[PDB]
Order: sequence, then structure tokens, then C-alpha cells
Amino acid sequence: MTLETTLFPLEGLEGLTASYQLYAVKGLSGLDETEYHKNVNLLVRRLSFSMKAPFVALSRDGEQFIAVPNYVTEFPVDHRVVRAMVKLVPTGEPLNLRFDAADDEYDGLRLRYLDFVLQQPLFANHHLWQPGSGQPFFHKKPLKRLDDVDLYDGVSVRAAKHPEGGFGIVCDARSKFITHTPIGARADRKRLGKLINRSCLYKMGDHWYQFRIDAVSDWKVGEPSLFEGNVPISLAQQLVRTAGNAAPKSIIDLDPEGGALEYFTSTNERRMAPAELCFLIEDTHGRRAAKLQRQTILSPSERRARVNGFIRRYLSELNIGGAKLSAGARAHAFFTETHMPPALSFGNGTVLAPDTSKDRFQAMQEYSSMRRTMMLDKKVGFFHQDVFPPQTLLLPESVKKSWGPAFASDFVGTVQELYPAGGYRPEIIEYRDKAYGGGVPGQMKALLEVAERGEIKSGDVLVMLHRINGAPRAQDKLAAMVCNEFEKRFGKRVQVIHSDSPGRGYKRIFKNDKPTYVQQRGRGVNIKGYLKGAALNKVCLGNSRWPFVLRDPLNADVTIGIDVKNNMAVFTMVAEGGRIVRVQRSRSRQREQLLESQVTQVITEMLSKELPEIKKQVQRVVIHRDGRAWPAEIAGARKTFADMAESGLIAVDADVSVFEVLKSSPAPLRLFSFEEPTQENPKGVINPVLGSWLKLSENDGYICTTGAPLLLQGTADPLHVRKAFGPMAIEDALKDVFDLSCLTWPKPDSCMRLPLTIKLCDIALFDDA
DNA sequence: TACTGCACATGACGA
Repeated sequence: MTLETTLFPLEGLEGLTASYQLYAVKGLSGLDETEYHKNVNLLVRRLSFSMKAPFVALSRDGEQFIAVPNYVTEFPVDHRVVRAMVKLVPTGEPLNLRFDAADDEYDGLRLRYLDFVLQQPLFANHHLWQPGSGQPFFHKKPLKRLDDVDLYDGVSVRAAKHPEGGFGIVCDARSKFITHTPIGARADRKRLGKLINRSCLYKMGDHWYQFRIDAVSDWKVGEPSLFEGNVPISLAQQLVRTAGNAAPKSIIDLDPEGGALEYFTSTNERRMAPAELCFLIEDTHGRRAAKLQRQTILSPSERRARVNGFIRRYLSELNIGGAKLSAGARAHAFFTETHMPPALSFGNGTVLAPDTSKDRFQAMQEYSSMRRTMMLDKKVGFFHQDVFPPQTLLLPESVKKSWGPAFASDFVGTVQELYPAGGYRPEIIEYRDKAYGGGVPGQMKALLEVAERGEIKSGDVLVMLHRINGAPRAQDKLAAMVCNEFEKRFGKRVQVIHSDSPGRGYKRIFKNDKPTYVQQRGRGVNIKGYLKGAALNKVCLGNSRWPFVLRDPLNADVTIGIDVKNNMAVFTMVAEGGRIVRVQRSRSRQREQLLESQVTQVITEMLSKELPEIKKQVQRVVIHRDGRAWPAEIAGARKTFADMAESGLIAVDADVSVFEVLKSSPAPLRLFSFEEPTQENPKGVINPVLGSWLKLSENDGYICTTGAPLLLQGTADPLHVRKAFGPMAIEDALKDVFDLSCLTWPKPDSCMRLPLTIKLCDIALFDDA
């Protein structure tokens, strides 16, 4: 019940002052909406990098208004590219924002400035470095040596509004893996080729930063490759030129035969750097580094200790010109009531509700297990129990001629035991997976031709695919295309598994003087666990057979999730208690963004189909965006629902609100709860409990969709949700984000970080055109 | 097959 944050008070904020000079933009009256605000942002990016100053945008009224700092002087005021031509007229009267006053809309301006000048003392600390601007600050000394790769520890620092008034600082520990020894001067033109688009840390003497390799230079470090005023200069002469004073040996005694890399500046010029001073960033999310990744998951006491360490060590004194700032040593703490999980409804009128008499921790663990065993118990079971429509199972020819039939037999029997009301009985079909190519084209040609033959009766298909490319950072093209084409050209709803995981669960045995396949539990997969999880996720949830739903209404009558990536948008809708769930894909113009009209279209169409089934009149609507919410998207959303209030489809006085769900937060905040100190836990720091929550503002909040009883390792990552519009109190939004995340349908006995709405986007949009 | 925690990704530097 007692919680501590990673938000820290800022003392001495007075005197510190921010002076902007609002402008306004003329450009093109052609406010193409998605194309107007895209250009607003491009200029503020272009201007911030070029003039190295905190330019902000303030979109009130006409959405114009660029804030220029008052210490820059020769301001061009006109700016090319950007298609059309642009002019910035001032809006006069010079601003002088303050950190003691009260909530403005100029507080996005104070926050920009505050973040800009706080990274000035840290940037000039000889023992810290920063890969790039906005990123965390790392110790130059590795925390751990870890054999051929070094583990660096860092702490991110972000200005925030303080809930008890004023301004503070949110912080979080970070980790980074860098190879111990440099690329080297002894690395040839061909090996430096193999390294383009990798990233490396450049130890440019005392100045450390990170860049992305774009090219191998034609010139060695000692040959003339650039020139300062006509005179052709070598890169080695250039670095000696800009070394200062007691320059370290490494940057004034380079091997002249070593190679150089090339890379682009923030403002897009070309620059070189000697390979002798460059250390490859070990992309531990590119290559599977299981032993390494364990080192980056911190226990709550480890995580609190490193964040506070860094605050006490580097932030107790801060000289921003005149001002002398301090970060308080004690982070903001508070008493709160934690949200209890919601009552849920299963089969046979059975309800599951958290016991209020047990202590919270025991109550949460019993409830979360009960979600699984109630689902499995034949006398309670799924909330939605009917017979399945016809089902197809589509297998590679090479699998059907081997372990296929043993797998299918086990899989059906697993479905029948999980979901006995369904009578699962699929028709087993094959496609000629060895006939055309084994790459994405070829597999597709074999799959299509089976569909064109009409061999897929039934509208639901579970298709088993070969994994074309692995590495948990590529993208499953083949699975995406089979869903688009099987749904567009034919009317099919398709789920997907892969051939490798279940293959590893079968071995060939000789029985009754005949070869047959049977299970094995060697290593490669827990095959029994694989069948249960795939039966649930691919067949039951694939057929919209929800195993449990909310007993009691949320604050929103309907709530809608929206994500867009790779020119594929996904809308999802959750109404009644999860009793109504619709997931609808749709192609888009932009890669990650939606046209004002495409929003009004898809949503009116989805909601109108379901409104006859929603027996309470609709009067509170919530949209959950995955990422930033662009105002072309908010407009289409305000539009859609204004209409339906006139047509009488919903209540006349109904209202909408839009919220961003920032699964990767720009201000990562953590929460801690406390315990009896205990030898192994000297300070007694533990995870917060599952329902803990915190409001920093009327527009920013945090909710622990994961937490104490149900986390097996690490420290909980609270979920950041930000209001973008509407009459809905952020506390109310936080409460049903939490209720929506107790619908743990993919793994009932678990916590689940995202609410169901944007959780539905992830699995659906894993398949993007 | 599925769950979390993790590093991967808007906006200042630096050959």
C-alpha cells in the first residue's frame, strides 16, 4: 500500500528561466491535415539540429506557432525544402516561462527547455557518456566484464511535472552491451564492408558517442581524405587538430594504415572515424544472447539502488550558467489504494471474484490460478460454449508424409479436452512445400494453388508454415501474406503455426514391426505444453470462443484500439464485457499513420454492425492508440461519434476520449513497495502489487498491469497512458486499462502488460502487408 | 503455443 517512485524533486528551480519567442507559420494554406502537421514537425527537427537549441512547437488554435529561443540571434525566418515555401512571422511579446507558476499550455515549453539544459552538466562530466542526444547517460567504466563483451550501466533522465506541484525528474536504469576490443586498424576493406548498418561506440579521445556505420572510407587514417582550407589533410591530422591540451595517446598516435568508417550527422553531413577507436555495439536483440540478457533484468532492489546511486552521485549539484540546481535524494512516495482485479464470468453462470478477506498477495495468486482451472473444469469451462463451424488443418506435404498425422491426432485430442463443447474435427489438407522454392515466393505459390483448387472448404483455416528466416528481429513475411491473400482473394479466416517447434516434439519409433511417430521430452519444446497453448490461442481464440469475460461494466461502454505499422492499420473493439470483440485490418497510405477519413470509415462500419447487440445505450467511448495519436486521427474519431449521436444510434449526450498507450515510454517511471529487510534484501525493496497506480497530471498516469504476486523475475514496468482528448478522468481510464488486462486470454494464469484492446493489435498486426 | 523483464527505438553537441 506504500509506494515509492523514481520521480525526484528539483530544488533551486527558481531563477532558472526559459525565454521563447513564439512565431507562426504561413507555408501553404493547403493544410492537407496529415501533410500539414508532418511538415510542422520536420521544421522543428531541422531547426533544433542545425542551430543546436530547444525549438518547440505549440499547436493551439490554428496548429501553427514555432517557439524559438531568445538567445539565438540570426534567425532565417524563411525555410526551403518541405515541398512548398515557408515563412515564420513572430507573434511578438517575448515569453519568459517560470517553474513556480501554475499549469499553462506553455508547460510543454518549460519541459523542453528543462530537459535541454539539464543534460549540460552531465554531458560535460568526464566519467559519463551518452550514445546520442536524448539517450541515457552511461558510466565510461563498464559495470561488468562478461568475456569479450562489456556491460555498461546507465540512467535515463527526463523532466516531468511533479504531482505535489512544480517540476521534478523521472529516471530509470539502463544497460548496454559493447564489444571489449575495437574493430581495429588491422581490419581490411572487406571486413569493414560486412559491418555497414551495425552501430559502434566511438572513443574520440575524451568524447564518447554512438553512430551507425554507413560506409567504409576509401582512404586510410593517414592518407589525405579531407581538407581544412584547400590543403588536403588526413583524418589523423584532423583529430590532432581538434584534440585539446592533455590529449590522450589514443587519439594522437593512430595507425596511419588503419581504416576509417563513415556515418551521417544529425544534420546529415559525412564524417569519418578511425576503426581503431570504434567498438561494435553488440545487438543483443539481433543475436540470441540468453546468458547476456539475464544480466539486464534487474531485481527491484538492484534497480532502485542504481537509480538512486546515480542521483546522489551526479545530480546533487548542477550549474546551468547562473542557476545551481539539485535533485532531492528522496524520490516522491505516497499512500494509495490499489485496484482489485475485476469479477469475471465463466461457463455455467460461474463467477470468479478476488477474495477480499485474504491478504492481497494470497488473494491475487488464488484468483490468477483460478482463471486457468475454472477454464479447464468441465463443470464450469469457457464462458462461450458452442460447436465449432467447419475447420481445416493445412500441412506441408513433407510433414504429412512424416510426423504430421501423429501431431494432428494429438492436437485434436488436446482441443477436445480443452474445449469439449466444440467437437473439433478438421479436414487435413496438404500443399506441395517442396515443389517451388522454400522461400517466401514458392511457399506462396504452393499455398495459393491449393486454395484456388477449392480444397479449403470452410472459412476457418489453421495453416502450418515453414520458418523462412529466424532471428527475433526480422519479420515474418510469409505468415503475413498468407493471411492477406487467403482473406482477400478467398473468404478465409486464417491462423498460423510453424513446423519447427512441433517437429521437435516427435521422434520415430519402431512399433509392431512398423515405423510410427510418438512424442519425446528430450529438448527443443515441451510438446504437451505446446499443444495446449496452440489449441487455446490458435483454435479456441481463433474462433472467438472467449473463456471468460468481465462481470461488471467498465467506465467506457465501448473501447477501441488502433495501431498502424508497415502501411497496415488494425482497429479492434471491446464492448459489453469482452462479450463482443471485433478485430479489423485495413491498408493505409502512410506507414504508421492514418488519414482522417479512413478513421471515420472503419469505425462507423465496425460499431454499426455491433450496435444491435449492445443492449445498453452507448454513452462513453474510449480510443486506445498504440503510440502517438496524430490529430488527423483524433478528428476522424470525434467526427464518427458526433454523427451517431444525431442519428440516434447512441445516446445524444454521449462523449468520446482518446488515450495514448505508450508501451515504450518516453519518461520511464518505476514504482517500489517495501518489506521487512532481510539479509538478502537489506533495504527490503520489492515489486509493487498488481493493481498499483499513480497519476502525475490530468493527462498522464501509470498503472501496474504487471506486478507483485505474478512476476517471476525482474522489476515491474508500469504502463504509461497519456490523455490526448476528452471528458474521461485519467483515473477512470487507468482503472479499465487495468480491468482490460485481467482478461489474460492467451495464458490465463499470468499477468499481461497490455490491455486487451491493444493486445489484439499486436497479434493481428504481427501480420503487416 | 503462450506470459514478464530486457535492448532494440521523438529531437545538442563530437571527423
